[PDB]
Amino acid sequence: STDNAETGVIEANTDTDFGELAAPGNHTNVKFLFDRSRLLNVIKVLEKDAVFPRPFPTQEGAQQDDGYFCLLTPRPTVASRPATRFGLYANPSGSGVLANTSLDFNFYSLACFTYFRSDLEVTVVSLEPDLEFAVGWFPSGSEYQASSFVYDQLHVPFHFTGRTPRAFASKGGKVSFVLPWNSVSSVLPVRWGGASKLSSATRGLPAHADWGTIYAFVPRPNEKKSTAVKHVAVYIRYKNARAWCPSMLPFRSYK
Amino acid sequence: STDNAETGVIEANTDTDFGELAAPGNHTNVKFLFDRSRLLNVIKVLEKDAVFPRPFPTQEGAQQDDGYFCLLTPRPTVASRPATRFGLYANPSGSGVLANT
Amino acid sequence: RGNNGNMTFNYYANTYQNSVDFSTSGILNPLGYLK
Amino acid sequence: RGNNGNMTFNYYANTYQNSVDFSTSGILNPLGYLK
Amino acid sequence: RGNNGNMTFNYYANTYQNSVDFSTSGILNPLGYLK
Amino acid sequence: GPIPTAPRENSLMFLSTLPDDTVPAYGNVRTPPVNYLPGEITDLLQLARIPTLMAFERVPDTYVPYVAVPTQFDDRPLISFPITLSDPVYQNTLVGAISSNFANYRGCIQITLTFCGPMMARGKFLLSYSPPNGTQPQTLSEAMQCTYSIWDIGLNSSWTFVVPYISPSDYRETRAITNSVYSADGWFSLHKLTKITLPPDCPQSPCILFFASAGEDYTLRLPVDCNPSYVF
Amino acid sequence: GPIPTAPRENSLMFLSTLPDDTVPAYGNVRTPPVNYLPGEITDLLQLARIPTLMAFERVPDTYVPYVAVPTQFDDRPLISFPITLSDPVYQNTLVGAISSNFANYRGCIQITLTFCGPMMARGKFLLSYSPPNGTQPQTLSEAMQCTYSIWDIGLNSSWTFVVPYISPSDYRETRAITNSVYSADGWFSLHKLTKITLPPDCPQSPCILFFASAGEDYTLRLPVDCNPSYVF
Amino acid sequence: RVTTQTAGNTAINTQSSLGVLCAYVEDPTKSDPPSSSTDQPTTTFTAIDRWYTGRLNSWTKAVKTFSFQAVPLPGAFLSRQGGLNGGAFTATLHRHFLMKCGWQVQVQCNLTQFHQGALLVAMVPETTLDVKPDGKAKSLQELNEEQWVEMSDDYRTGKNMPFQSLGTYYRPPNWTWGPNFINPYQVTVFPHQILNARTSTSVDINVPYIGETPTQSSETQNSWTLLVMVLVPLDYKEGATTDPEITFSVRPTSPYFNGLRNRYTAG
Repeated sequence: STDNAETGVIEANTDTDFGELAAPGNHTNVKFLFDRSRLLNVIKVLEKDAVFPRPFPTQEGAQQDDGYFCLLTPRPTVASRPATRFGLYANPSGSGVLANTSLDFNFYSLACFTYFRSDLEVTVVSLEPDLEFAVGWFPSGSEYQASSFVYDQLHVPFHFTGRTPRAFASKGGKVSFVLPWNSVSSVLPVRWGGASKLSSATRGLPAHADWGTIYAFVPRPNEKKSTAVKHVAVYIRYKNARAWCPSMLPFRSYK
Repeated sequence: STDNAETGVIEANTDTDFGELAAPGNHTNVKFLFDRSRLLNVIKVLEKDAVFPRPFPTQEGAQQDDGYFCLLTPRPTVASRPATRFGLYANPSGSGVLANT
Repeated sequence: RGNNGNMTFNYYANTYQNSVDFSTSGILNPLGYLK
Repeated sequence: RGNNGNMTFNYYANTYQNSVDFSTSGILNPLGYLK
Repeated sequence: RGNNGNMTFNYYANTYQNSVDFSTSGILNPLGYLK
Repeated sequence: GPIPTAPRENSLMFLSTLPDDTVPAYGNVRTPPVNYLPGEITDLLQLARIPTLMAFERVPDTYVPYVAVPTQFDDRPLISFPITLSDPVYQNTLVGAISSNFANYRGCIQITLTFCGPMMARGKFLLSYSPPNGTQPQTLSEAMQCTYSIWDIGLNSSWTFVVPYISPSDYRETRAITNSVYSADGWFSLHKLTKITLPPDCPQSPCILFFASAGEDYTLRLPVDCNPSYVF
Repeated sequence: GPIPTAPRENSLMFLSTLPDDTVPAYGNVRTPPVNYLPGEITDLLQLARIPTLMAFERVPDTYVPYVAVPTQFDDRPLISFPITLSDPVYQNTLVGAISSNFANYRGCIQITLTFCGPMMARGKFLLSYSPPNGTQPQTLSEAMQCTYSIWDIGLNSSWTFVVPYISPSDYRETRAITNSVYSADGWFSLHKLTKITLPPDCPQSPCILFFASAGEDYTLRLPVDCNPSYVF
Repeated sequence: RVTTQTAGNTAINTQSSLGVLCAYVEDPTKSDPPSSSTDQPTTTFTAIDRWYTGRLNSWTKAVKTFSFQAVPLPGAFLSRQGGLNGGAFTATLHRHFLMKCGWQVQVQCNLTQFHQGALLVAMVPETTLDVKPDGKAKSLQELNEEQWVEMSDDYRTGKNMPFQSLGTYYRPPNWTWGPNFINPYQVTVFPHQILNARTSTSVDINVPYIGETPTQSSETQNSWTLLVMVLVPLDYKEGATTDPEITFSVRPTSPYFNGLRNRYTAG
């Protein structure tokens, strides 16, 4: 029919040309679609007080504990820090240390807007049989407390106690709870183009776009360290999500 | 602005000098802040009837069972008894008995 | 609203269940208007 | 109806418990009529 | 009041839940008055 | 006294899509208002209703989004493609991208065209839509019998062709594997009825742009998992 | 009969901040009344609103809480410090100590000054507040353009300077690590506009005392863990 | 099809026009002062309530499909790109810390009926194309040699945006994706208009203010970016006409300013 699509705003079934007005029969709603769990990352389990990674760039011969901790955000991250370029180690054995990375494939498969906001609901699942553990979390912009104290000649890491929530699960159990949107920024920028500092900043790297941080540890004294490593899984959900402006979608190769 | 802080009781935003009266947005309340768990102490577990520690000063060669029991108070304590000066054994191996605190 | 089935009883208070913004005191609109 | 005993309380909503068809807007009949 | 979420049902009696003192029969005040 | 109870057979289970809430851990937190941000989204159909561009293989990357009219033809449509949403031509359009993440769809697809060439040219085109058959129709004589329409170059250079929805079932699958009647729904083709008259001093070979979107009665039903292939 | 039930996925869990009560063990106990004790506290902001003193490095412990005016100057403020609550100068003030245990703050800081010297002296001072910039302003000419005020020695020896709150976000972080725009908020400085006239027989070099506190619209949001460093 | 819009002491004329696209909401002009600060703000006045004009590179047959050029806003004012000179607006910008404003632009071309081709212009929000992959803004001298940006798989995948080097401690990963890809086939989602060679000459858009905070820093914000891309390569009969030119005009709307200070300086 007559129209002018160069103007952009085109008009708007078969009743117009030849109709059929098939009756309705809301599964695409933003609030409904995003309410379901999905894996985020897999992390080790602590057995003593750890040293948080230093900010980049990290020089050779720097002592720290890497592989633990994990942010709560869909945007790409590296070494438990915000990042922009997603990457992976597809190459064979090399040298140095390998940096853990994460990303929300399912979220970005339909991330067709710019700004987002919702509540987060976290849960944790163990992997090794009959494993006992616990979880700890702190808000954005805070810091992880190091060092340990002595009780009856046993070194208890400080992270056993704090004003932030703690969770103890029975042998072979699971954890779950819901946290509030606590970042300073009003909404989460899916893609950004600003700078966080007046000088020496990196374009397009947001500062406090997340929900917090999480870690896992065993309720034992530091005098009972073991050798075999342990692992833990993490899942997240979104509650009352909202979107605020259109955007693009990931490109699909034509190979 | 004009004031006299030597008197102690000073008066009381930007509306007074240049304002801004940002609207409210009670996380500091006494009742709310102090309601959350925190570790207090770590103690051994008995396996028989024990002898309670004797009051200070305890002379050398006194038979008792130490390291168990624990008070319920935020104030510093030593050997499961009220105390004033908080202390810790940062020194290496020594002698005698080490007092839980 | 949302993928929530329960419609009989909410135990915890709304303020402790969901965040709330502090006051400062079918039919689908189109995202483009052409005057 | 059916092999269902509970008759006091249904927790989840009907829409989330059973499927529903969308609108398009003793005595036993015999399966054969002979005019 | 306090970090308490439940607002529907208290099982145990108040006297057995919290201590009570026996009878002997926003807006914030300032802790200093200067006559 | 204690209330008798009987735990069921599925206790201590974890479901990734259970419609229920969880206990709060750090509640009683306020947030800044967001009434200043305009353009809030409510349903992804709003974005699905927006036109976008298609792709084509081009002669022997080469995936230009337009088709160029040749000079001499041979009893064959200029371009034709199936109506299966898993087809390559629908890959990058918003409708195809969104639908690929759902199982069932329902409604009428919408196709829009636009001409790009010298103003003082003339011509006539024919658009066709053939439901499923044993063999894809090729000749203009065959094409004419099926549903069709005639497009005439004039003041307005754009035209919209609405594909009717006919199928033996209320819903239809979104991706085709066996090409059963439940997924495939025929073909679409473009035929040059006349010969385009290029005015003097206008060099040659105009081009046509394809615009596709969703109709006003589109719908999707069942969510599914995604393909993370785009990360590699 | 028994009531059917289904325990959830997070049974037998222990939360250190769960908003719920526990079963009593030794209830039904009375306590003496406390109506005789005056001065009950309700919110820590009441204590946060009280002035206190600051610290300064002094020339090469040396952390006197006052600044002494020199005789000859050189185009530079007498003292300047950032507006980051993690700065050393804010360590022992009540506002800094309390805020260090919370994540986000909001409101207007308050600064108060007082003069200590001979009665019959005279002078004039200038106070400045510079929002974030590429370089900290130094000269009086620069300082004058920004927000400022002039203090004159007279009958009243005390003055209060209110720091306005301007930021791109509703809330701000309390401790700075990267010095991002979300934590740092510029600098404060003091400049001697004139030369202080010491009356005869009054020896020299008066002193100034710094008083800091919280404004009337201060606020803190998120509790956090503490630092036990003070025990060592 | 003939209308003129007057603002301040300057005006613009349109021999052909379809209308004005109003973007997300009706009446983008309406706005309110921010809420993340108390100091009284500065508002609009006649000195800044007017248009501004600039120039772009020429269009040549050699250009292929999907090539593009970008002009960040308001960073164009600061960089003086394309000869644009904000004057009073730039002077006021350099003397403030917080800003909030809308935008309203129009682009014109001199295509004649004896040419074939198409152009697409859209206001892509929250993008970074000006910066080189190294992590430094593209200089005015560098922007001249290359007149149009060449589309490539790297840009399509967003694999070459600025990043942070990890350091010798780690091993270098293989970068393959980023959240700022460019998808040419879907650019029409943002407000846009097709600048065909046979239908019109001037296009225009109206956009409101957006951002993840009620106000953004005035020295780094890059909310809106103007993008021009070529769909149908230019072609014409030899000897008729050569390489048309391009121009554009800008005008802010209902701005606000906060945080006065001296002139911005770096180091």
